[PDB]
Amino acid sequence: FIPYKGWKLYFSEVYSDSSPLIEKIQAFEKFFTRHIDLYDKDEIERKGSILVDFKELTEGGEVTNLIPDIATELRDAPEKTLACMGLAIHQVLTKDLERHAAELMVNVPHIHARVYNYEPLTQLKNVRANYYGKYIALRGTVVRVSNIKPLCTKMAFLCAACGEIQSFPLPDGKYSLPTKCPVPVCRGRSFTALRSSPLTVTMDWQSIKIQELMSDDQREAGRIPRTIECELVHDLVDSCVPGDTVTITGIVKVSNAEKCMFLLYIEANSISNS
Amino acid sequence: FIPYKGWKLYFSEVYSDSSPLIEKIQAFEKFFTRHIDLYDKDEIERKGSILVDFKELTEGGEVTNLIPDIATELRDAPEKTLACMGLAIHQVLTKDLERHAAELMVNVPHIHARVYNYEPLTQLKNVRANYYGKYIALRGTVVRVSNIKPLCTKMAFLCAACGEIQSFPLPDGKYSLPTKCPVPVCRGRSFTALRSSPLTVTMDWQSIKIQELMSDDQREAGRIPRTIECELVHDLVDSCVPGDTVTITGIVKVSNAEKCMFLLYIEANSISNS
Amino acid sequence: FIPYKGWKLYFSEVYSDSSPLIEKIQAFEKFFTRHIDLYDKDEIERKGSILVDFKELTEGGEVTNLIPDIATELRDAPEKTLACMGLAIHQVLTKDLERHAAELMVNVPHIHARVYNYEPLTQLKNVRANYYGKYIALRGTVVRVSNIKPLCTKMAFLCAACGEIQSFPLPDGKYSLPTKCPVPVCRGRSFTALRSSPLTVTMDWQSIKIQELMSDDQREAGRIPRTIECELVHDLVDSCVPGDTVTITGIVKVSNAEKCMFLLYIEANSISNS
Amino acid sequence: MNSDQVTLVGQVFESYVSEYHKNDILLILKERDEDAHYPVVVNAMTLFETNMEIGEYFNMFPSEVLTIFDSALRRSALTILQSLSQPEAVSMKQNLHARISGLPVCPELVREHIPKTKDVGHFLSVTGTVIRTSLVKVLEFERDYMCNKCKHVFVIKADFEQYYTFCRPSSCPSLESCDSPTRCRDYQEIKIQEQVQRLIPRSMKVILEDDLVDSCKSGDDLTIYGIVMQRWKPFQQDVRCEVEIVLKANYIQVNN
Amino acid sequence: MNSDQVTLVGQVFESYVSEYHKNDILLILKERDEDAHYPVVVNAMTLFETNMEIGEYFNMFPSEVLTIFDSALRRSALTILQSLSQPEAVSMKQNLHARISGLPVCPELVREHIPKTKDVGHFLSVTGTVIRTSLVKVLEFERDYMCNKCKHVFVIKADFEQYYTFCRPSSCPSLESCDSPTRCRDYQEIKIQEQVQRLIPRSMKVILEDDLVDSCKSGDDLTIYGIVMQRWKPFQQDVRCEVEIVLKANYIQVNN
Amino acid sequence: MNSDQVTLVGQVFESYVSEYHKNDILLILKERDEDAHYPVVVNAMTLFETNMEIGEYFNMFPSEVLTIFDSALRRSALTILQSLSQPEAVSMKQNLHARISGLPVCPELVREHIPKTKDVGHFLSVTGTVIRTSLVKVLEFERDYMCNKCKHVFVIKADFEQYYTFCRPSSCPSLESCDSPTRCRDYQEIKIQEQVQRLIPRSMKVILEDDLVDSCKSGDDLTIYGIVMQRWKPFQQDVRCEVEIVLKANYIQVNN
Repeated sequence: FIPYKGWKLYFSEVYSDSSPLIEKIQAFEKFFTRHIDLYDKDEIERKGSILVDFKELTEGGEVTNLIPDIATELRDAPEKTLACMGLAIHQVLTKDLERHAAELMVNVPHIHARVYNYEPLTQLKNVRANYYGKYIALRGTVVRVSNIKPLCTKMAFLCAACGEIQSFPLPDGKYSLPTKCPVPVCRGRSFTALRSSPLTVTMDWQSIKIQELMSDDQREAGRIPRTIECELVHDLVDSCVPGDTVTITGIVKVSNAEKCMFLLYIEANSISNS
Repeated sequence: FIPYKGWKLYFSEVYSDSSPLIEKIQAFEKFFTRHIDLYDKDEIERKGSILVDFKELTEGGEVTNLIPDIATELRDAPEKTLACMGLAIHQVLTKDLERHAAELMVNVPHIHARVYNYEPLTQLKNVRANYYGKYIALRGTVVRVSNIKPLCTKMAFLCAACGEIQSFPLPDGKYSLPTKCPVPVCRGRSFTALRSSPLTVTMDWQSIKIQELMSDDQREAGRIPRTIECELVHDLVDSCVPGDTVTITGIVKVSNAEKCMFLLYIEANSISNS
Repeated sequence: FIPYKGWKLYFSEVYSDSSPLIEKIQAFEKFFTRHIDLYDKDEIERKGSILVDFKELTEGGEVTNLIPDIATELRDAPEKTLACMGLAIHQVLTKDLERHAAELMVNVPHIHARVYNYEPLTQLKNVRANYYGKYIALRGTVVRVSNIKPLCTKMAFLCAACGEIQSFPLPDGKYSLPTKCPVPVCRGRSFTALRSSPLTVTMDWQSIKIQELMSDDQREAGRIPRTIECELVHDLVDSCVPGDTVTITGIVKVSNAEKCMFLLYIEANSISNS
Repeated sequence: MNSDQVTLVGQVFESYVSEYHKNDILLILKERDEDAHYPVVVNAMTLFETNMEIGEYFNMFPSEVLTIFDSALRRSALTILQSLSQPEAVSMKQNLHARISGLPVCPELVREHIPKTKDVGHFLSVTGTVIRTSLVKVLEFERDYMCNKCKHVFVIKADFEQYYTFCRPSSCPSLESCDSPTRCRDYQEIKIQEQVQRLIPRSMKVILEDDLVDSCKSGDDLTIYGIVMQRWKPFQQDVRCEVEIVLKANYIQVNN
Repeated sequence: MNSDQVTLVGQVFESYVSEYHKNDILLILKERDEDAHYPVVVNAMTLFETNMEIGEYFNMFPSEVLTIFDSALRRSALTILQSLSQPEAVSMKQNLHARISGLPVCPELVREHIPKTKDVGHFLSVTGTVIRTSLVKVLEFERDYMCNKCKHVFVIKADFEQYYTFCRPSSCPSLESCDSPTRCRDYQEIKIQEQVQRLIPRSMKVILEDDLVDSCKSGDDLTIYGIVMQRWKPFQQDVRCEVEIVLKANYIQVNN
Repeated sequence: MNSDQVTLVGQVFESYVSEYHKNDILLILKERDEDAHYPVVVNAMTLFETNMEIGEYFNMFPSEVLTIFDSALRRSALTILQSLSQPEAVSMKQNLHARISGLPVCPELVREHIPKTKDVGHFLSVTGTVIRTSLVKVLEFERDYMCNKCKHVFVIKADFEQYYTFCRPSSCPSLESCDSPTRCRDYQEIKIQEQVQRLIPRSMKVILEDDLVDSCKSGDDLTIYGIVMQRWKPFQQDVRCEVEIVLKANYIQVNN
């Protein structure tokens, strides 16, 4: 009965018509519906990427007309605002494909969102404590391109007693256990691995090191500029070579096990070039 | 009542007149009895070594007259055919010494068997999987003579409750436990070490590395010839110096703990020189 | 009721008027009482050190008049004879301060004893087994001065049920547990650490390496002279620089964990210079 | 798969090998030794041209086709042995193998670049040179361990996806409710680096096995027709699991 | 301490800061961002001259004075915010700090040598150069862990004397008999070597924290006004326990 | 051994040492210190030609003879002390030792090569040079541990064949059914390499002990008269046990 078929792949929560995300869902879906006839269907169909320009959102369209809290919501909430755009894109593409098929089924895959051209440039030497889980932007060069190695995000588990195996959404590549199995009824446990079924999904990975430019503040002290890492996730990779001039926008998260001793790295969300 | 007094030192099995090894036993004992007056008694008495020539066995004597399956039995069965010759030598030497003493007691020690001059030369680059536990022959040089270090093969154990200690035949220098004790009666266990009693026996050891000759197949590729190890056990050692031309015949066994990852080495049984 | 207030800081034993140490206590206290008006009160008040000369004790005063066994008792007993002098100094200083205050309270701290100028020079190359826990004297140079790092000797523990925490005298910096708590009554345990209360006391530390002089025995063999370590404990430190000519007198103890494999080092008790 | 599909594939394979592969089978039969190893080379384009259904059944599950072709080869061996006129200088071998070669020139099957993660379970063809070379070593395959608390023996096998480790079974497949090394192979490890002429390139850890061992020279051009599979690692608590991409070889060439 | 003493310290601190520190407070208030950090510099000689009781209460327990002065600063900020005439270009900050400077020239407070072990819990002032420098890293302070078997949440903190480790609580402070990471800071590690001009010297491992991070250049003269504390190590059975002497900074200077 | 044999060996030893060794005993007695160490040198050829039974009883069990000779030396010391005329400049020592020298020139006792494995428990005489040298260290011998659940104390000793480790006893030798460090020695480790003049040679790890410590110079010719024994290692499951051949010295010479 859910209009959005790809609910399971997107937000993992029991469907209830009470969340405030719904209004943003209609806002984004209307904005995409009006501006829909300018995208090559094959490119999005193969590689999920909608290169939405932030200036268009800033232009005072329905995005701000329906809800005015867009910049604050984007900065404070990293994922709730970001994934709604992907949900809207998936829904509108599914509806268009269904209409086209009906005029003359549909299993469109995961599509990521890409919000670039972010104006306030929060350059380095100012990201220490406060900027944790806040969408920011940088500018620098690349010097330490590394090799590719896959990782898994949705590897499956075995089931106890009867069948009904599951594909528990394991978070950020850290092994855990499903102490509860929803299933129909009865006890959980079922702690066993089944790393052969097609339920397990994998994707690429990389790592980039950025050295920030000379900019200003020509201090005589020979302190080399600070460096912060990056992590490309999917549909990226081989997009940079040693020595460039790139602009990176992404969430700021905190690593572990460099023991409450951590560092700071940035999970990329869009890259440019020059 | 056993005619062969050294049964315990040789084959470890309850004496029953049903095994087919008996026929080979009298065949070997008759062959040795006929050809007995050509060996210096002192040399065999001190160092156990009977340098039996395979050509004499091939000459169609009683060895093949009584049983024709000698080559196939020797190749397929490494130990059953080999140790029967030692049994025959021990029995005939004991009988001769007893007769000599009676005309005018006997505790002759272990005597090894030595079968050399093996015709089919199964040179290297062809021993990969199949030749496991099969008597073969090689030809090569020696480059990596090592140092001597003893090892134990029949170290004794302690006994529980009453006495009757035992000298369990521990296999190929790998520590084990006698979960059962035959003794007269009652429970086993008795898991304790007694590494001081004269029941424990030790012998020498070594290790040799062989690089096979140029032979043929003058390939342009600079792949160095394959090398296979050797292990001299007893009454050998200091028989080779770096750089020789030696012929080695012995059983092919599989090592462990170079985890089902093993290599191949040869337990020597006879050496020659030039 | 104890005349000696600092009994707890000194000898740790239930006060009973039966030990033979009492007579030595009066002997030392009388000797110090006669010869008391030659010491600067402030120096002893701040840094506990009584530079007693052994020649004065040898001069046949009351020290030998009351008890003639002084040298043998000092050599055989390292601590019982040594700490009695400190107890006498503490008692006489407390009595003098009390009398001065009454004429016109008192919390004098720990004062160490210092017995120097020891005549029998038991030089090196002769301390192997017998000289264990015997007061001796040496002579040599210093080459390996090290850095300072504190250690704790009387760190406190937590208490069970009710209060009454304790300051168990942990021996020579080796962690242990007070399986018994004297307290008023009831069970012990209370195995918990409280390393913040002012009950815990810490002192300095160091380490010195001595190479013995050329002396004699001009052997042609190029064996370097033997070296023995030293350990300065308190109120010392920064008293030596690389390359000196010093005389050290102290107890000989046996180290551990260089597993019954130990070495020999000397816990210093007095240092001189030249 | 369906029951009839594997059978039909079997008859197609046996018919093809009987019609156009008599000579190699005859030479393989007329050889010494009993159980060493013996491969057969079969072309592809002619086979896929003869029937239009073998290609569809093949190029989505490169797993069952090889075993079915091996069974067809064994059945052909039995048939030719039964219908033989000179049973004196002949010997029967129970160790046969398949080797596919001659794939089409489709752009998605002649890839000159290493797949990243979207080619798992596919049949590919990579080209490159050789950098490293390991040593010849021997594995243990299957144990047939002692039967405990029941009667019928077990034939459990190893697992390639867990670095050849053995999992202890507890649920016996017995009909009732009851439930509780004379085998060897070969091995090697070779690394292939992409050529720069047709382009820094990365490398693959190609795993060789069985008769293919000792067939590569350091510094030569290769062309491998192998399947792509994944190798896991034992899991540690609250860490990042590690994976890798390897290429189990099914043929080889020394084209230069 | 007595109940009235901390209060009196509070009033004297707030009176002094309100009487001679309106300008810096005004500039701190008129700044962007809400919760980064904001320090205030206060002199010592004038404050100790104004009242003869603050110095005695200060230079024996240099722990509570800083917290009380911080509370006084917060109260002053509240008072100024309440009594404000232009509430448009202003912002409220809940993260303030104290920073004492300008100690007397007493010989026991301007020590040019590292204390051995007799200065623990005292306020000192050392001078030296810089040798090493660690990397900027982030700690976790307080957890507010999930409430088990009871209701009221717990606010347990960390321990500086145990290398920032957490002790598992079992005795709940609950009135009854029942008993069972959005927080971050900054960190650094600097080493100071004594100057040879005013004298081999040894070195101290000065620990920096909070806003003071990234304020030192390798090879410069400093003058730190910090407290001295001890850092322990986990105990092993029948060994020699290890300790060390560190210096938690409370101010810094770039005098050269 | 038989009860009378050890006694007879004792009388033979004490008679010989009293008849030809009064002077060295007198000098040993007239020395300072009480319990340091004091050896006695006794020749072999004269003792063996004096009686034809001591040699047979000696050269198959070189363990009891040394202890019996030590007891005979102690008894001789007691007798000389009792029959003394000047009991003023004398001191009694309870630590005496034996030292055999002057073996025959039989080919099987003057071996110039290291025995491989057929000489265990024999008295030999090897020659060689010195390569390495360890440091002087002190062992712990016997513990006399606290008596638990019973009364009579225990005097358990150490084991040389287990790298000087202690085994926990559980079966008390008590008559009933009930069953539950001021000691020091010396140590050293020296390595002897066979000379090439009388011949690559291998090396033996000669173990020195007690008074013999600090009696060797690196690069000098030695001639040791010691027993050969074996040193084991703690057992690990399903591995190859390790052994070694050492030579416990009983005398030494600086012949050059």
